[PDB]
Amino acid sequence: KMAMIDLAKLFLASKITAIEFSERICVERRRLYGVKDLSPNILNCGEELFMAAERFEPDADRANYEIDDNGLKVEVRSILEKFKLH
Amino acid sequence: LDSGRFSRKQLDKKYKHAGDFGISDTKKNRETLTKFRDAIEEHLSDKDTVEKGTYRREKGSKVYFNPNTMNVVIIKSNGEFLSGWKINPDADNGRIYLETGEL
Repeated sequence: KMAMIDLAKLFLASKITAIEFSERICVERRRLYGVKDLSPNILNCGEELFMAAERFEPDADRANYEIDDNGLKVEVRSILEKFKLH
Repeated sequence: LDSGRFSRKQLDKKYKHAGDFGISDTKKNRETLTKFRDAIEEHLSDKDTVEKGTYRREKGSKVYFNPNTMNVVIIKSNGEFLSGWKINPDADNGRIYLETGEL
């Protein structure tokens, strides 16, 4: 399914927070992991969203490669577009 | 929890990955973070787990991969546990890590 793409849109719509998005995205990736009949584009899109969330850190003292709420939003939107799922 | 290459804080913010290490407990408390901390050490300890690649982002981080579980645990240059999760070989990111070690 597109639980991860959906989560991303929910996040971009600000219906859920970056923290919420970053956690649920792990639950959804685990769920869809290994599942067959998956679309490559959708699969990889979900993978990049997962790695983008890994970079998210709400604390002001986050590392230089880490990102905040905004930043994750920009990254996520960019990822959906990259795979044409926006 | 926060003893050794681990800290309670880091473990807490990364518990979202515990499910990849055989810990399905949906609750996040001192006892679950503990199972997480343990599942990580057991990972690093496994004889089948070996160093493979790095998480470019984190300067000199080293990643330990286990071909059986397909999991990876990232350790910072200073031996501090950074993060970890399961590699998906069917996803470009997974295969790229496998072919090049770049996480």
